[PDB]
Amino acid sequence: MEGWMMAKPSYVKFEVPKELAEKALQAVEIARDTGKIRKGTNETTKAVERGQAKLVIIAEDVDPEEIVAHLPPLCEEKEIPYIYVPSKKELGAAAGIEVAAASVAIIEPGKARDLVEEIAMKVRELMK
Repeated sequence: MEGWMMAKPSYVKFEVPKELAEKALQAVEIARDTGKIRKGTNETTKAVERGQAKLVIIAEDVDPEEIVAHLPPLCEEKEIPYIYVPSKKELGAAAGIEVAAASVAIIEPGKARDLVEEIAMKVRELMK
């Protein structure tokens, strides 16, 4: 019982292809520019709990793990798509802020409508 899970945080439930992680970041930027997003685990969690989130993006380098470890279980409970990206700094950047973001929620994709649906469908495959 070894593998990819050894090198990644325990809150990362699955491997995300590089290009797919790149699409998630682009969707965040597009949504930031033409739709509506929520930044940070606090807001992201609320959006998920309130059923507003269309997609949840979680950085893979957040420490301590408790900061976002509750997101994956909650998203699956609420049937809300979530995907991971390598850097919390980059996620912050995509979200339009100067500091890092542990997680982000896309409420209205705006022009990223189709991209978000693509991401959700692929992640759906992955989680299998």
